[PDB]
Amino acid sequence: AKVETHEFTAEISQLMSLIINTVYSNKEIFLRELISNASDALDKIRYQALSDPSQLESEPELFIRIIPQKDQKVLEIRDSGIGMTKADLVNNLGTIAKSGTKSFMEALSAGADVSMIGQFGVGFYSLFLVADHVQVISKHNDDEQYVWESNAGGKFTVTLDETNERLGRGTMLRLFLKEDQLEYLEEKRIKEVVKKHSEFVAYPIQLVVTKEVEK
Ligand SMILES: Nc1nc2sc(CNC3CCN(C[C@](O)(Cn4cncn4)c4ccc(F)cc4F)CC3)cc2n(-c2ccc3c(c2)N(c2ccccc2)CCO3)c1=O
Ligand SMILES: [Mg+2]
Repeated sequence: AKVETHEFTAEISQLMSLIINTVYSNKEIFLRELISNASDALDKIRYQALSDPSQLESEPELFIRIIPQKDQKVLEIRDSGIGMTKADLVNNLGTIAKSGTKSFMEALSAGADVSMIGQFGVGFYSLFLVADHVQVISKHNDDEQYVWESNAGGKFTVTLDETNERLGRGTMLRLFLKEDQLEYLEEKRIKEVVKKHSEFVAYPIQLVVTKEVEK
């Protein structure tokens, strides 16, 4: 029930500051990056399930689900992948993310397109193109459901999840959209971006749409 605060490594907080402030034109590549991460997490549970089919019982369906929350100015990207333990959420640091972050920043200084972020293994942080803060809700088969939270600053929190829907297994990113990036709540826009950048995905990409029942 305690909110644990942790500090990012310097290189991660440097990267998040660059991304949250960039005026880069093609911000829609965030969604490709998060879909790719979701797909990778799904691949990992599928791989475990091949030897042990009981690892799927926590959530039998393998999906990616996009949930616009228009009233909250939130976009949720959910997967039923392997998920992250509390120790996985606290271990964003001492990771390959450290190696990805410094060389990507150097590449950006040399003129690399921001869309190359995924090639450096740090495409998660592309969410700061469109969002000023994020909650990462995750449930691994070996642990309880936890919430990781960040505002692109130096600090993050990890809290035992007593407030969100149960994932069963997997991860949900809750993006708190910037006031100029509310186009990513619209069905038409999300469909366009998925179709353009995420044609080759092995799992269903489900879009959750809320419409008024009319006369
Ligand atoms: N939707 C998603 N769902 C999943 S689920 C998953 C599991 N990740 C674990 C990582 C540790 N692995 C252990 C391994 O390292 C694998 N290994 C083996 N040999 C080389 N490596 C290892 C090491 C030693 C060993 F003895 C055994 C091992 F298995 C297991 C999978 C990660 C993940 N993200 C994700 C994608 C990209 C990211 C982040 C999260 N970030 C991030 C963001 C916020 C909080 C924490 C983190 C920040 C950077 O980018 C998703 O977005
Ligand atoms: Mg296990």
